[PDB]
Amino acid sequence: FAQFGDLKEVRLARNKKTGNSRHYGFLEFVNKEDAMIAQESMNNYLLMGHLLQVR
Amino acid sequence: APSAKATAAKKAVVKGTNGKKALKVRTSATFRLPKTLKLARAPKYASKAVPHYNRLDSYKVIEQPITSET
Repeated sequence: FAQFGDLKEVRLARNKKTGNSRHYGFLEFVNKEDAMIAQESMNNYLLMGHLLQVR
Repeated sequence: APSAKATAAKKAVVKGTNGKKALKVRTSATFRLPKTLKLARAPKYASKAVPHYNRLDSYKVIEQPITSET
């Protein structure tokens, strides 16, 4: 997401015990528009066989 | 903001970076037929399969001597 912008901040959701991902996170890039276009681009994006939902 | 970086990235993910054209110089007002491959015949059969012989051999050319006085 440095492709989309120099980020304000990222955070990820792990478990606290034997810390591994609980499969979500948050970000601000700088801007409202940056967040909008990232969400619009990748709302229903597929990958290896999860798909992310972004809001 | 413009978010020019990020809309370039948008265009990238949505089109997949195959996004420019090789522009060809074209200077002639008229475009002409390209010069292409032109074989020669390989018949499976001959046209008549036997050459005709020498039509005009010498013994046939010369019919006669003249035997007149002049």
